[PDB]
Amino acid sequence: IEELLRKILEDDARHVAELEDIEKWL
Amino acid sequence: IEELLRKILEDDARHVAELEDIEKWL
Amino acid sequence: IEELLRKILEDDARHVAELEDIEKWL
Amino acid sequence: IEELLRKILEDDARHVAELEDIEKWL
Ligand SMILES: [Zn+2]
Ligand SMILES: [Zn+2]
Ligand SMILES: [Zn+2]
Ligand SMILES: [Zn+2]
Ligand SMILES: [Zn+2]
Ligand SMILES: [Zn+2]
Repeated sequence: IEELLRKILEDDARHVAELEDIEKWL
Repeated sequence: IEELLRKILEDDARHVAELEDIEKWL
Repeated sequence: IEELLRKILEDDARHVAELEDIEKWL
Repeated sequence: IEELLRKILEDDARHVAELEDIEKWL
């Protein structure tokens, strides 16, 4: 469970960065 | 941008799946 | 913990729907 | 679209925060 939660956390951190990039580009 | 959004949404679909399993294990 | 996980799951399901909408609109 | 993306990214920032606390409680 801890490893799966860590990876979801990782994904969401990355999603924040990606979405901020997309906001700039739009 | 469209491709990147697609990847992000595929991640969230996977997150639903993983969170649902984590609920079961907990 | 279960209630917090349920709400994250909810959010991600909604995010899938929202991102599919944004893909259509783009 | 830009406003909706902003809301989605704010959610993911909150998800990081919630997942981090869940890791601590677990
Ligand atoms: Zn995310
Ligand atoms: Zn997610
Ligand atoms: Zn499952
Ligand atoms: Zn999400
Ligand atoms: Zn999320
Ligand atoms: Zn915290």
